Amino acid sequence: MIRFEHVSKAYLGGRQALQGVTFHMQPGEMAFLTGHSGAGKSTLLKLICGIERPSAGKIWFSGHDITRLKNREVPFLRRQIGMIFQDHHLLMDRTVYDNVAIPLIIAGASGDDIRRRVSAALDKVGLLDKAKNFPIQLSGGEQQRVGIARAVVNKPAVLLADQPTGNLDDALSEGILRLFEEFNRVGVTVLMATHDINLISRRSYRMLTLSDGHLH
Amino acid sequence: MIRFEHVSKAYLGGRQALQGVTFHMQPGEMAFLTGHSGAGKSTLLKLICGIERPSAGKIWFSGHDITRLKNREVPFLRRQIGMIFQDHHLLMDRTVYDNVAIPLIIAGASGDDIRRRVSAALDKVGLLDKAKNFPIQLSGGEQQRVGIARAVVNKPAVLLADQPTGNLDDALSEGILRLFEEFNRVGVTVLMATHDINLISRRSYRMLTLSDGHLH
Amino acid sequence: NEQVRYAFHGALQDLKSKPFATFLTVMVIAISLTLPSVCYMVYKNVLVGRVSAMIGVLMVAAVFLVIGNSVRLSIFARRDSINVQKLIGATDGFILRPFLYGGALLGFSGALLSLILSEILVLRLINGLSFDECLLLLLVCSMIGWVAAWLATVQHLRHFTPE
Amino acid sequence: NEQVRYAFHGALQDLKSKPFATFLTVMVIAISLTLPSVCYMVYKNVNVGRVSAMIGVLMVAAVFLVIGNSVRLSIFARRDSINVQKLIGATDGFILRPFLYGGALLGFSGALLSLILSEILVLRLNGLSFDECLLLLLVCSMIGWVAAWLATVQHLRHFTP
Ligand SMILES: Nc1ncnc2c1ncn2[C@@H]1O[C@H](COP(=O)(O)OP(=O)(O)OP(=O)(O)O)[C@@H](O)[C@H]1O
Ligand SMILES: Nc1ncnc2c1ncn2[C@@H]1O[C@H](COP(=O)(O)OP(=O)(O)OP(=O)(O)O)[C@@H](O)[C@H]1O
Repeated sequence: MIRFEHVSKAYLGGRQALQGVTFHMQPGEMAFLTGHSGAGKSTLLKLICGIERPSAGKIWFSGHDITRLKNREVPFLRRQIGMIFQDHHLLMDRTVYDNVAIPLIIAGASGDDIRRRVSAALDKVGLLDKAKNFPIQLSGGEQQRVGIARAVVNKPAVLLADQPTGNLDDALSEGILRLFEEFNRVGVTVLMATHDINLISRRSYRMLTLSDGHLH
Repeated sequence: MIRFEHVSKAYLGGRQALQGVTFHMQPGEMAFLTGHSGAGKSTLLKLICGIERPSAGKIWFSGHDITRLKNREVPFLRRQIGMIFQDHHLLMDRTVYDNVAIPLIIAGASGDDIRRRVSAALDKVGLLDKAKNFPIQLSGGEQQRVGIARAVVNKPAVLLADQPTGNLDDALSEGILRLFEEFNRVGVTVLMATHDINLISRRSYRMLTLSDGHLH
Repeated sequence: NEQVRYAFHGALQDLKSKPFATFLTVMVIAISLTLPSVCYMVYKNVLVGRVSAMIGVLMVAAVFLVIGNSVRLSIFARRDSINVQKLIGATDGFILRPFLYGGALLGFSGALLSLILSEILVLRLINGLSFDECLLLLLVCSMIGWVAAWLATVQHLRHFTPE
Repeated sequence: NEQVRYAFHGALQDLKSKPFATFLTVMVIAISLTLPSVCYMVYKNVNVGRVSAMIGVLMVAAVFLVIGNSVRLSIFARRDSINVQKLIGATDGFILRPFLYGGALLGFSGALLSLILSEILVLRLNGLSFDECLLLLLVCSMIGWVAAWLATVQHLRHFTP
């Protein structure tokens, strides 16, 4: 699914977030991405999504070279990916229901199907009672769970999590990790960027460590 | 300093975030605030700062009843407190230096004093080489540390930190805790809401647990 | 057809959310549109016209800029929602349709209020605009709003790109 | 005296950050003010009673509306920075000064540009004097000041407990 070949990324200003990152993740595989602050983890996750473009190397997604994707096929790439952001990127002017249902509206689903799937996704993260509220009327952990539910509603092929357990206690973090494992049991690829060792020490997964934009 | 007497908080719609919380903190004391997601921690911290108004009970800050403060006295209360937010509440259109220096400008300090104090504060959180950058050009942990530096630059009487360790790894979390202890060594009160059981396990401080708006 | 109704409700939900800002926006368009209409009708009912032919173009130029400015600043306050939808994987047209309709109804509402103002002025102190003239004014204002909304939304669109 | 410069610098930074948006904001106010200028010029040189009084108020009613609306939306775009500065402990007067100076400048540039446009029309085909120019500039600046004050005050009553 995911391949990096000598991937480098330099922003406008000379601050190199990455330097020669190369790895490979087979379909349905799960892994952890770790590092210090400023390491370059979110830059890697964004380079996967096509939000940013690498300064060098090649990125392959599902066997298709997305190094130089045109602006017209980017949404078709981003539709197969369920992305959880670090600032949660919500729509503050729409309800929780509309926020979670917008991927299905973009997809073109039916009303009954949308209702059923949004109810199920909200029930997974324990936010079924909070479907009519606006994101202002929620907590930080609740808003993060709204973003998670929005991510896991359209049955993606690849999951990209950008520290999805911050603002969540140990019980909720373990529950969210169990939800991601449940999704991975059916062939979904997961890449979870985080820096809490307590959660990742009790499960043996592939390890990706980032230090000043270098992969080990 | 901080005193709660039978405080209650109910939002618009009937959601009670707190119920009968009462405690007291002596000057220069350091403590932790914990709970599950949605417990009511940020509501408590906001009630201390005067951002929210209690639905019942009384709140005392430095011996002055602030449960019914007039709008003309709120800035004089909030100048004495260094608050760290969960969203980091930065000004995206100003540089890091201006963001850190704005409390001094509001206070009315001279140019050279501003230069010296802001440079020292940015060196405390390890962001001195990023004083000219904009918050868009910063990572999540760096933006959180910018908020921290803005908080600890004006030599406050009380520190209200709300999880200032999310987006920061274990080493940086330890450094931030040591910085807060360094500030508490001169008589600064610290009340820190956190989700990190490992961080609070290795040091013995007062423990305040919140469950569905109830204090233990 | 299914997505047209979703976009139409999206435009009204914004306009209803901030009624004062919308009403103040429309009230500017009605005032800027009611002057050319009185000047046209007083000339129609009644060599100096060639000396005002270069000034008649001045009043009509204001309405192009007022509506264009009005829609531009509305989309700017919502430039965050454009970024969020692009991240999810929405196409360019999907984002565009809510904004095109809101600009069109903004110009249409101003032109409709403009006609009401012109009639009141006539009743104070001659015949007013005909039905065809009213329809033409409404259509032209709607097209102006549509074009302005398209321009502003496309300008904000080529900002959240990987480049 | 120490905060006037800081308020003034912030006012220019907001306008200079988006030159394309600010200039178009300036350009509409210039067009609206040109109409009273030429109409007053013609009436001054030539010279019904109740056939221009209702017209005269119509153009002057526009400049209040065009200036007020332009300041209304510019402040709405930056209403987040009002909340952040209010949390730190800034007073109402501290926040109000940068917005007041932006309102007065916005009208001043628009009135100055309309003076140039009216001068071009006279050259293209006797006009306003220096006193009239100064009066128009002062009136537009006063309107911009009041518009900025109203918008920022209404935004301050929103971010309150
Ligand atoms: N918009 C930007 N422009 C330029 N440099 C940026 C930008 N955003 C981040 N950076 C820089 O790129 C590098 C990597 O940042 P990134 O956020 O990817 O790291 P990270 O390790 O995921 O951070 P964190 O652990 O704090 O979430 C850092 O030097 C960071 O300051
Ligand atoms: N603006 C708001 N309006 C109404 N209810 C709110 C608002 N913000 C939070 N709440 C509710 O108040 C309660 C306490 O939320 P609060 O964010 O204070 O808790 P918390 O324990 O600090 O959260 P977290 O652990 O997720 O950071 C919850 O029921 C929450 O949904």
